[PDB]
Amino acid sequence: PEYLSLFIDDKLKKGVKGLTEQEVETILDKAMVLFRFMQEKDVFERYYKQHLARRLLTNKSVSDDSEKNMISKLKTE
Amino acid sequence: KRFEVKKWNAVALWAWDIVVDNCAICRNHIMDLCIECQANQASATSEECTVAWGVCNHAFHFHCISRWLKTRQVCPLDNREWEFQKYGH
Ligand SMILES: [Zn+2]
Ligand SMILES: [Zn+2]
Ligand SMILES: [Zn+2]
Repeated sequence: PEYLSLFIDDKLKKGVKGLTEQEVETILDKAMVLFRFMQEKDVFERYYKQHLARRLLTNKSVSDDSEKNMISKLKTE
Repeated sequence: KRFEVKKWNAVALWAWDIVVDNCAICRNHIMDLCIECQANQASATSEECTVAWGVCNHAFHFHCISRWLKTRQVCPLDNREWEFQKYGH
């Protein structure tokens, strides 16, 4: 789960790969599908919160729109 | 000194992160044709393949966002309604 959190942080910090939205949506869907067949969600949530703290307490304007998609996917999953 | 400047009325122009080196829709450049035009001539037959400027100070190829208007209707780098305030660089 820690490595999954690092991967999602790397994908969320900047969309330099896949500038458009379709491939970003597909890769996020694949990531959440992979997370679906995973246990130990507590460490995943802890590391996701740590990554949120790291990305919000640093230089801003990373995506400014993908946060809503992330929270919606977390709600639905 | 003999002449000293007291007041200044400079006008500052600003542009957003349009990425002049990579079109935010096709990823070629802010000029030099697009993905669906490629070669300079490519049977041009008049028409145009210049740059399109919106009300949000974003710039893409006219062809790129003209086609992109069928996929969505809000400029991808923001959530604003895209206008056509200028044509060409
Ligand atoms: Zn383009
Ligand atoms: Zn073109
Ligand atoms: Zn825009």
